[PDB]
Amino acid sequence: KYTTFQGSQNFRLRIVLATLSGKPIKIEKIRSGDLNPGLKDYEVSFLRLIESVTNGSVIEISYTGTTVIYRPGIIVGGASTHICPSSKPVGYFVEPMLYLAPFSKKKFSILFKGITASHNDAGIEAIKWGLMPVMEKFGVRECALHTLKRGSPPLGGGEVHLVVDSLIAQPITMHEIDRPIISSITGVAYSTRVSPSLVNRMIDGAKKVLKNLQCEVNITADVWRGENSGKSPGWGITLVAQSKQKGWSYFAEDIGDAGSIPEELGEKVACQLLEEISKSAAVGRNQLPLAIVYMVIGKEDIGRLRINKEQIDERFIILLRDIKKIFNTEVFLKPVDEADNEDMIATIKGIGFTNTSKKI
Amino acid sequence: KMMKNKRGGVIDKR
Amino acid sequence: FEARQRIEEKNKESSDYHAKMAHIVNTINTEEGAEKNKYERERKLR
Amino acid sequence: VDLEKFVPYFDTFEKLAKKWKSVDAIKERFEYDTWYELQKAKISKQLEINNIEYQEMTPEQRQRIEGFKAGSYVRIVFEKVPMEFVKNFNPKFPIVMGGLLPTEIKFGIVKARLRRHRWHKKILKTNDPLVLSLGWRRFQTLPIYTTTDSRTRTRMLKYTPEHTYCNAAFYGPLCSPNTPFCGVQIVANSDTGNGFRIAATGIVEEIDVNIEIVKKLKLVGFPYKIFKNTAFIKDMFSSAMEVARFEGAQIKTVSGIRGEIKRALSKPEGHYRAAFEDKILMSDIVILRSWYPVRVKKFYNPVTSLLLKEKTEWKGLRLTGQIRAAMNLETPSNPDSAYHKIERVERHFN
Amino acid sequence: KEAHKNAVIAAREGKLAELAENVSGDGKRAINYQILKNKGLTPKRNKDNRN
Amino acid sequence: SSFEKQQIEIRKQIEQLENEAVAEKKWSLKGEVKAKDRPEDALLTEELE
Amino acid sequence: SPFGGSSHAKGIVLEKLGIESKQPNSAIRKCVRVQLIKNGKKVTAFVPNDGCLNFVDENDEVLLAGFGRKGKAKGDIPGVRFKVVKVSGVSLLALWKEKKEKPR
Amino acid sequence: QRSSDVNERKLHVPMVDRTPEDDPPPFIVAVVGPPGTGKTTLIRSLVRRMTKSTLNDIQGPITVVSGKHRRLTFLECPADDLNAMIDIAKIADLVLLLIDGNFGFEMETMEFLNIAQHHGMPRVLGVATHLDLFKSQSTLRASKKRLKHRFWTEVYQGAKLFYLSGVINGRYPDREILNLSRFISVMKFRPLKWRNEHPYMLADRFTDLTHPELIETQGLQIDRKVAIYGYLHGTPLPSAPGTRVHIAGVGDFSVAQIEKLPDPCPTPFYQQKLRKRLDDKDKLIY
Amino acid sequence: AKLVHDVQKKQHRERSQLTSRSRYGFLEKHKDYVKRAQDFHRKQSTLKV
RNA sequence: GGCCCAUUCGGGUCUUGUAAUUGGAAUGAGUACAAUGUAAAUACCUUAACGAGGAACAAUUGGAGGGCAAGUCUGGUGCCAG
Ligand SMILES: Nc1nc2c(ncn2[C@@H]2O[C@H](COP(=O)(O)OP(=O)(O)OP(=O)(O)O)[C@@H](O)[C@H]2O)c(=O)[nH]1
Ligand SMILES: [Mg+2]
Ligand SMILES: [Mg+2]
Ligand SMILES: [Mg+2]
Ligand SMILES: [Mg+2]
Repeated sequence: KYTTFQGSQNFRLRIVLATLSGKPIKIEKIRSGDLNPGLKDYEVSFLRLIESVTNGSVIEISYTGTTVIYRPGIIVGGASTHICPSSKPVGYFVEPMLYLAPFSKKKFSILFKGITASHNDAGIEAIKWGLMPVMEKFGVRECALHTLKRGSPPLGGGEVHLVVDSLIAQPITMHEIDRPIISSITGVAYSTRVSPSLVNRMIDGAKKVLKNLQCEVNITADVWRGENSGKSPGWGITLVAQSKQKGWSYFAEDIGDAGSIPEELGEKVACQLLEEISKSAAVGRNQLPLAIVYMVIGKEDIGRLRINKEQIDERFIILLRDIKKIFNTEVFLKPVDEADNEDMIATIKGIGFTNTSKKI
Repeated sequence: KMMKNKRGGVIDKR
Repeated sequence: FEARQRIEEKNKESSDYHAKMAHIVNTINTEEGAEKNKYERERKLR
Repeated sequence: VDLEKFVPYFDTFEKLAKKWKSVDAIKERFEYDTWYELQKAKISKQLEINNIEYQEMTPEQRQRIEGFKAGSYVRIVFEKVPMEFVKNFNPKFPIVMGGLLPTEIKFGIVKARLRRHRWHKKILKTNDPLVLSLGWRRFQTLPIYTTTDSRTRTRMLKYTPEHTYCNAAFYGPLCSPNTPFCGVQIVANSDTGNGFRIAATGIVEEIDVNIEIVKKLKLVGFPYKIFKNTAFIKDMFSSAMEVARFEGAQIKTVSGIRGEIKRALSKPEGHYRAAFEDKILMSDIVILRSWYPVRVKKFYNPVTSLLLKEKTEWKGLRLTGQIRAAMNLETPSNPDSAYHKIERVERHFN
Repeated sequence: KEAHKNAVIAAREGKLAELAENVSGDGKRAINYQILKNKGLTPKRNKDNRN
Repeated sequence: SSFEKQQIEIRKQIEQLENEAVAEKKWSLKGEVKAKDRPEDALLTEELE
Repeated sequence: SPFGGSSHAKGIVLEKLGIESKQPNSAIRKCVRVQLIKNGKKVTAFVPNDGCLNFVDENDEVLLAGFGRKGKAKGDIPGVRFKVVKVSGVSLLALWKEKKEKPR
Repeated sequence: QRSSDVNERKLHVPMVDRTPEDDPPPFIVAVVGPPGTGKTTLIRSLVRRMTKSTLNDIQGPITVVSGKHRRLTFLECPADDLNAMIDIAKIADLVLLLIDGNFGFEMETMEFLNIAQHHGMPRVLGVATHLDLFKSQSTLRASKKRLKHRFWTEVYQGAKLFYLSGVINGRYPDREILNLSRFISVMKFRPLKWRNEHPYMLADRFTDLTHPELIETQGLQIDRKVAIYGYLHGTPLPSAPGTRVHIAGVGDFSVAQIEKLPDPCPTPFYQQKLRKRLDDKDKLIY
Repeated sequence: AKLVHDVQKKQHRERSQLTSRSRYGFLEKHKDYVKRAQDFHRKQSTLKV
């Protein structure tokens, strides 16, 4: 029958995992006790996005909206446009599509319209410089996220184009048992519908914290001005620590609210980047879920990924339990032989997933 | 042109 | 209205196909022809 | 707490700022001969890692991850097995057990490249039952043979080409593309005869949930009043409403003279006015080329030989020729469609 | 009309019976000439080339 | 038995398909249709291309 | 020598480039991309005709031989120096003439 | 320039072989031929040489230890069934193709080769029988030459085709069977793409575990619980139950339970591990 | 004829006028039409002169 | 009517063509009775009977040209060109 789940927790992942495995699922008791029960508008919008890239999929939403039945179809893709509700940014919808795009019949060319940033969801630069590089390591050679128009909250008005030209049979087996060496720090400090001085003030604040480092700091200033600046003022900064030895990246990002000091935000994000680097062994806590899933759907071989103790949190545990419920795959953790650090090696056997939607 | 090559569909009974 | 859309779609599809076929022919002639001319010169050198 | 919040939890800004005033905690971070041998090194290297990692884990941990490795002697228990299997059990006939990948579970349209076997006497017909053997499974389906028409559309063919491949679409369990298969029309011994039984051979090219096969539908009309380029055509349509839908459509004669549907005539219903590039004759026939969708029949009849008592007399849906003979029906035939010798008188003009 | 229909069906039945006559009484099925020599698809050749 | 129940359903499905092969084709399936050959006003509903 | 001293070269079929070309039996339709196993270099080869294109499928072992053009043709694609003579160890001409079946 | 050409023949498409490094399963040897060509007499003769025990009645798979690291499973293909012909063709590592030398090639023999070629060609040996029915050595030689050359068209040129003269006490000549056992030993089996991607097993024994009272209170029509035993081949089978699996000629079922049992026919290179010929005690039959 | 089977070079037979239209005459084909057009243009050319 | 030469126009020569019907002869491969041969046996040599019209008792390989549809695709300065 249906593999059952409880609550809205990990809605996107469960829908994504079912699509990759092809196993029908049931998600019930979604916000049963709330004054407004059931799915939110952005969750129904996300389901519509899933159908636009798949064929043959059956999605049934209960009369009260508290239960969802999903019988996945084959991933197809193609060209489409998706209007993101203001409740969530484009990144909330672009993020799950990264799990499905490389394994599609036709190339993913999706135009996302709506707010392009938020405090809780992935930013444009997080996807471009933080997640897409991870995909490139797994064998997704050609993937791009083109920014046409930036839209800051609350009125949004942005436009971004996801293009994943690479279609692959399955991700390459990962083998990283070392702690990457950071060679330099880069980033993008952006602003929309405000003066250029704000962007230069954020970079100053981040440079204050990062100047003590022994590596180069080069933060770009992407000031958006004119018709392509959206409908609301906004600014933000994203800092990416790069390891050119093997092309690995650690990033932190945040946006500015009304009444906030641009200098303070630059200090915070640069200060959060160092915290992220402290907690990381091979990938960031924010890049970890994407890597683990790709290793699960790899070839039937033992891939190895090094992780820190700080990365093993509630989110890491719930992710693994959901994977086992769908894929029956167990992540095996072993200590590293070093005493300088307390890292562990996460070893996962791939299920032998293959892109069967693509014509040969 | 959207309906031409589709077999599934979200069945919203709310 | 339907006639207008079909004609415009067909013209767009034809233009894309002709560009695509030209590109694959031109790239093959340029890259493979370079290797062909290169090897032939070595044979002449021998 | 949850993965929907992409950003991870962070401590308060001032606490991190004090923590990262000093960065010393994180300052630590900052030949094979032939290409064939290079690849063979890579597979062997990956196989070695599997064995090393497996050796590390405990036997129970090994069995939990890798599963039962090949060479293992195992007992597998099944439930809800048909009683005919236990009763009509013959040890001579083998029992083959095959694991299924996730694609194999799904049912849908299979698009394949297929040809009639060179030693098979007769060509195959569309919507004519064929027993296929995809993967571990054998079943009977109704395939539709199609052609691309110079890579423009999926047009329905009537029969397989005599001596070449053609695209075939049939409904059944999905399989990974590039999976070969073979087809047979008959499996019962009673009907074997003396001919070769392997009817078709093919390779699966694509899997999908729908297909858009289409068939050429020509609308035929005749002229009844001609004026140089302009002509009035009849019998193409039944009412002036139908003509209005097709105004501006391309039409041509058997001679190849191209024209257009200009306007519908008020009297009589169904007649219309057309303009041709040249004057047409009364003996000409005007044809409008149009395309009509064709649907794959969803028929699935797995070959359950073992369940039967005989195990060699399994019979499913019969061929169209056999059905006609059983019901004593003549093969449908159209006198117009028959070909005849054509003798041409010498053409002279005034 | 019925008389013609019987003639057509009767003609078909005889042809099918004539095909069955080719089937050998013995159980063994022997490969026909096509399978044995396996000449495949060849052009048409003149008999003068035979000698 | 369950197997026998499936066979009865399949035998029903086979009987339907056998008739359809025998039955005359729909006017659209026939190539070179004419106004008399098909029903009146069919093309209004068919939505051809 | 084009194959590094050999008269023929083994290869792996990667893709059929001209599969989408509308004109049948075109020069482009007969082009398949092949990766030489000896050195991994990717090259382009001709198939004798589109009928033979059916036998060739992705990831199949193919033996290549030089393609000689006695004189210029109208539609030829100069640069293609190779033709496929065997696929999976069976001659394409034998398959094309229905004297053999491709073993998989 | 032979050196360049010779090195070319060594090159193939790189592929992954999933065969276990230790304790591999017995090779499945399918004895395929028309009715009455001598399938049963050949299996009995081979088993007696390999085991020194004669089996009066043969039914279903028979596993023997033919070498210190090699084990063989013999399966007789019902000559009258095409459905059985198909499903053995999908699993057989080696096929002993029986041909009646007196009669020649038959439809079933040619049908199996075409099925085998399209689903992945296994190792094929031709074994010609009924050669004692010939009266003249002149015509015997011509028939042997013709039969070999047609066989070389279906299977790569130079493929081995054996010759068996007559049957004595329901057995082929002892030396000839010795040579056949020899060429089976020197065989090298290459991977097949379909066999290396799916798990499969040939059932050695079949058992009904339904409680007899249940058959009585509800009747024979009740569905049955069965247990199937055999060696696993191909990719590893996942340990957890619920794995979907198809039984040829039956349908698709889910694995209710699975467990590993001690090997009934252990190879003796394993046991000694726990230039030297096989000990007579080591050769076993199951 | 290189790399072409004789089956490919098979004659495609010519269809004839419908019996319902047998009174009007012979169904012209492209070759027949070419004879009309050429003759007409030859006459119209001289008349213009 | 066939054939030969000739860029061009044309020129040179005569028993030729059948994608027609028909007759009786010959014999080899094969199917094979024997003897000889040899320690015995195979083989060789010798030798009765049967053994051809699709002589289906059914050798190949390669090359050069065509022609056909109510067919398909592409580009245009109608009916064309590819
Ligand atoms: N003269 C002769 N008889 C043989 C030979 N091989 C088998 N036979 C005979 O053929 C008959 C059938 O033998 P089987 O072993 O049963 O053959 P089979 O393949 O098992 O036949 P089925 O199981 O009935 O399908 C027996 O009488 C054998 O003596 C041979 O080389 N020469
Ligand atoms: Mg037997
Ligand atoms: Mg030969
Ligand atoms: Mg004569
Ligand atoms: Mg000969």
